[PDB]
Amino acid sequence: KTKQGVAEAAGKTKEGVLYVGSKTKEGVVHGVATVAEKTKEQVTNVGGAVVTGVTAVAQKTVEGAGSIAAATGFVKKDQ
Amino acid sequence: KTKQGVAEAAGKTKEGVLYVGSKTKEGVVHGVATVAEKTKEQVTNVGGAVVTGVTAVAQKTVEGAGSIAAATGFVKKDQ
Amino acid sequence: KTKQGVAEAAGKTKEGVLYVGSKTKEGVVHGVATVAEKTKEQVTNVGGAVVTGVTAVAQKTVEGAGSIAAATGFVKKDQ
Amino acid sequence: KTKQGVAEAAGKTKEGVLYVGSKTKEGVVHGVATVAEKTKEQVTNVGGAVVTGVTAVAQKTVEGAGSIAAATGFVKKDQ
Amino acid sequence: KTKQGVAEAAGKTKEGVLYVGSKTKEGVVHGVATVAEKTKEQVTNVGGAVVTGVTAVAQKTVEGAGSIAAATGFVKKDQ
Amino acid sequence: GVVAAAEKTKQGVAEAAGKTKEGVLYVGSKTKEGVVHGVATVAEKTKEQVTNVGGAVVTGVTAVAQKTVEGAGSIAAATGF
Amino acid sequence: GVVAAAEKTKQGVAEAAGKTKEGVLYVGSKTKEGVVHGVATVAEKTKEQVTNVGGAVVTGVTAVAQKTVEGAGSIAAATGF
Amino acid sequence: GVVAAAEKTKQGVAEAAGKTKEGVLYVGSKTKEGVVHGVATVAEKTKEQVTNVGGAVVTGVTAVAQKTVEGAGSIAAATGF
Amino acid sequence: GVVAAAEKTKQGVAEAAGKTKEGVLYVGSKTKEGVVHGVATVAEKTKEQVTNVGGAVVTGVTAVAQKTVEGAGSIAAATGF
Amino acid sequence: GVVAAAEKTKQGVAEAAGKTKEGVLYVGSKTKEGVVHGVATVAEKTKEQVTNVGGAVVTGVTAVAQKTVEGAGSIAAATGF
Repeated sequence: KTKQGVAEAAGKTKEGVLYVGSKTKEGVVHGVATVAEKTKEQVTNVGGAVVTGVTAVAQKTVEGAGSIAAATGFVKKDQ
Repeated sequence: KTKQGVAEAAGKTKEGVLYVGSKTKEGVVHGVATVAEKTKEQVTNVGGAVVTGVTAVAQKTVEGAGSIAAATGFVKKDQ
Repeated sequence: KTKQGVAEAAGKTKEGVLYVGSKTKEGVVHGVATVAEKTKEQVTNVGGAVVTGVTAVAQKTVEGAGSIAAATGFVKKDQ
Repeated sequence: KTKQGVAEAAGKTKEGVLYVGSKTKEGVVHGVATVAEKTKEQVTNVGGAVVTGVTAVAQKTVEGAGSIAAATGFVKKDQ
Repeated sequence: KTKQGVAEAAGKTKEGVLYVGSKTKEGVVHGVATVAEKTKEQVTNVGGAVVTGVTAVAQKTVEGAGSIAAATGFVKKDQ
Repeated sequence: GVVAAAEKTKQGVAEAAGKTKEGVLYVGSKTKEGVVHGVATVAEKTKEQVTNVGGAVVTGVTAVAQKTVEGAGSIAAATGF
Repeated sequence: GVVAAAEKTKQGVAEAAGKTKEGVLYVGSKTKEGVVHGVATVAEKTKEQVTNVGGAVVTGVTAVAQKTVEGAGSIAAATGF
Repeated sequence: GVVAAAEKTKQGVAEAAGKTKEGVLYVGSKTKEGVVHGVATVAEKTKEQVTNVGGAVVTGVTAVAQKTVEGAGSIAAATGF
Repeated sequence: GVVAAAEKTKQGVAEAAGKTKEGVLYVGSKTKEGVVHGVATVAEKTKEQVTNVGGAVVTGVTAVAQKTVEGAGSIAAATGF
Repeated sequence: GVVAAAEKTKQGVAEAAGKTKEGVLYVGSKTKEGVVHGVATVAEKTKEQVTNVGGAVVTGVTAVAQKTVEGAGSIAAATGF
C-alpha cells in the first residue's frame, strides 16, 4: 500500500458522547486580508508589467509535471 | 507499506466523553495580513516588471517534476 | 515499512473525558503580517525587475525533482 | 522499518481526564511580521533586479533532487 | 529499524489528569520580526542585484541532493 | 481653510477635507466575546435539592455564555426593594 | 490654513486635510474576550442541597463566559435595598 | 500654516495635513482577555450544602471567564443598602 | 509654519504635516490579559458546607479569568452601606 | 518654521513635519499580563466549613487571573460604609 496526506480518526465507546473528525487541506489559500487606506499611487507603463493588486492562487495537481501555480507580473520575450 | 504526511488518531473509552480528531495541512498559505496606510507610490516602467502587491500562492503537487509555485515580477528574455 | 511526517496519537480510558488529536503541517506559510505606514516609494525601471510587495508561497511536492517554490524579482537572459 | 519526523503520543488511564496530542511541522514559515513606517525609498533600475519587499517561502519536497526553495532578486545571464 | 527526528511520549495512569504531547519541527522558520522606521534608502542599479527586503525561507527535503534553500540577491553569469 | 489644487497635468486628483474621523474596520478578522467552547462534564451520580424563598438559585450543569451591553449580567440575581 | 498644490505634471495628486482622527482597524486578527475553552470535569458522585432565603446561590458544574460592557458582571449577585 | 507644493514634474504628489491623530490597528494579531483555557477537574466524591440568607454563594466546579468594561466584575457579589 | 516643496523633478513627493500623534499598532503579535491556562485539580474526596448571612462566599474548585477595565474586579465582594 | 526642499533631481522626496509624537508598536511580540499557567493540585481529602456574616470569604482550590485597569482588583473584598 501507500498513504499520502491522509487524516484517519477512529473512535469507539459504549456510553456517552463520541466525536470523531477528520480534516485535510491540500493546496489551500486561506485568509488573505489586505487594507489600503489613503494610498496615493501613480503608474506610467510602456510595454512592461505593473502589478499592485491582491492575487491569491491555490493549486492542487496530481500527476502533473511542469506546473506553474502563479506567474504574476512579468515580461516574457523569448526567442 | 509507506506513510507520508498522515495524521492518525485513535481513541477508545467505555463511559463519558470522547473526542478524536485528525488534521492535515499540505501546501497551505494561511493568514496573510497586509496594511498600507497613507503610502505614496510612484512607478515609471519601460519594458520591465514592477510588482508591489500582495501575492499568496499555495501549491500541492504529486508526481510533478520541475514545478514552479510562484514566479513573480521577472523579465525572461532567453534565446 | 516507512513513516515520514506522521502524527500518531492513541488514547484509551474507561471513565471520564478523553481527548485525542493529531496535527500535521507540511509546506505551510502561516501568519505573514506586514504594515507600511506613510511610506514614500519611487521607482524607475528600464528592462529590469523591481519587487516591493508581499509574496507568501507554500509548496508541497511529492516525487518532484528540480522544483522551484518561489522565483521572485529576477532577470533571466540565458543563451 | 524506518521513522523520520514522527510525533507519537500514547496515553492510557482508567478514570479522570486524558489528553493525547501529536503535532508535526515540516517546511513551515510561521509568523513573519514586518513594519515600515515613514520610510522613504527611491530606486533606479536598468536591467537589474531590485527586491525590497517581504517574501516568505515554505517548501516540503519528498524525492526531489536539485530543489530550490526561494530564488529572490537575481540576474542570471548564463551561456 | 531506524528513528530520525522522532518525538515519542507515553503516559499511563489510573486516576486523575493525564497530559501526553509530542511535537516536531523540521525545517521551520518561526518568528521573523522586522521594523524600519524613518529609513531613507536610495538605490541605483545597472545590471546587478540589490536586495534590501525580508526573506524567510524554510525547506524540508527528503531524498534530495544538491538542494538550495535560498539563493538571494546574486549575479550568475556562468559559461 | 484647506485647499488642494492640481493645474496642467494629464491625470490630476484634488482632494480636500476639513475634518475627518475614521471608523472601525475588521478585515478578515474573528471576534469571540462571551463564548463557551468545548465543555465536557461526566457525573455518574447527581442529586439536587433546592428550597427557595424569594431568591434566585441556579444549580446543575450550567454552560452560560452572556454578552450584555448596557445592563447587568448575572447568573442568579436576587434584588429586593 | 493647510494648502497643497501640484502644477504642471503628467500625473498629479493634491491632498489637503485640516484635522484627522484615525480609527481602529483589525486586519486578519482574532480577538477573544471572556471565553471559556476546553473545560472537562469528571465527578463520579455529586450531591447539592441549597436552602436560600432572599439570596443568590449558584452550585454545580458552572462554565460561564461573560462579556459585560457598561454594567456589573456577576455569577451570583444578591443586592438588597 | 502648513503648505506642500510640487511644481514641474512628471509624477507629483502633494500632501498637507494640519493635525493628525492616528488610531489603533491590529494586523495579523491575536488577543485574549479574560480567557479560561483547558481546565480539567476530577472529583470522585463531592457534597455541597448551602444555607444562605440575603447573601451570594457560589460553590462547585466553576470555570468563569469575565470581561467587564465599565462596571464591577465579581463571582459572588452581595451588596446591601 | 511648515513647508515642503519639490520643484523640477521626474518623480516628486511633497509631504507637510503640522502636528502628528501616532497610535498603537500590533503586527503579528499575541496578547494575554487575565488568562487561566491549563489547570488540573484532582480531589478524591470533597465536602463543602456554607452558612452565609448577608455576605459573599465562593468555594469549591474555581478557575476564574477576569479582565475589568474601569471597575472593581473581585471574586467575592461583600460591600454594605 | 520647518522647511524641506528638493530641486532639480530625477527622484526627489521632500518631507516636513512640525511636531511628531510616535506611538507604541508590538511587532512579532508576546505579552502576558495576569496569567496563571499550569497549576496542578492533588488533594485526597478536603472539608470546607464557612460561617460568614456580612463579609467576603473565598475557599477551596482557586486559580484566579485578573487584569484590572482603573479599579481595585481583589479576591475577597469586604468593604462597609
